[PDB]
Amino acid sequence: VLSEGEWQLVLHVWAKVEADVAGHGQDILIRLFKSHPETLEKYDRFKHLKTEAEMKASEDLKKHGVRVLTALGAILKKKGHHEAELKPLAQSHATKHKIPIKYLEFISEAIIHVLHSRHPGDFGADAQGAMNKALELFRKDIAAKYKELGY
Ligand code: HEM
Repeated sequence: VLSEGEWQLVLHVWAKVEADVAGHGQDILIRLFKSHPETLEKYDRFKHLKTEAEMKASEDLKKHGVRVLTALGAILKKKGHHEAELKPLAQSHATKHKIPIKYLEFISEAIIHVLHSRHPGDFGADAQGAMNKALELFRKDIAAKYKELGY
């Protein structure tokens, strides 16, 4: 569980992401694709992009990153009480996009990577631990929803 204090560490650094949602989204997606090229291959809409220059030039990829971080921001602001936000996400990702649960672990690592790179002053050991726990709770609730939907 996170304490209220730990939720504040999470929402404090998230307010730094919210200063530049689009730029953070691009850095996280590019990090994910570089770390785990199987993830890009699974994105029919984006799999054409072959290089980092092409990825940073894609307005579609940029708008997608904004959707992702907007949805995740709304989830984190619920401080674990995200059942309602998770339902449509689990539904689309299990049954429509067919995203393997492991990919949610990979994007969590990519989020930690970018937060650390851009906000080290707001991402000390306690803030890193709090964000890891918040994303782990998210991933595990999605995993349980995946299984409930038969995926
Ligand atoms: C924090 C984790 C995630 C959040 C909050 C998130 C959120 C979203 C949202 C809000 C959309 C548009 C609405 C919808 O279809 O549900 C979406 C679409 C999609 N997402 Fe995720 N998502 C994440 C994890 C992933 C991962 C790990 C991948 C890697 C393949 C992924 C790829 C998919 C794809 C392929 C679409 C459709 C994009 C398109 O072609 O328009 N997402 N996501």
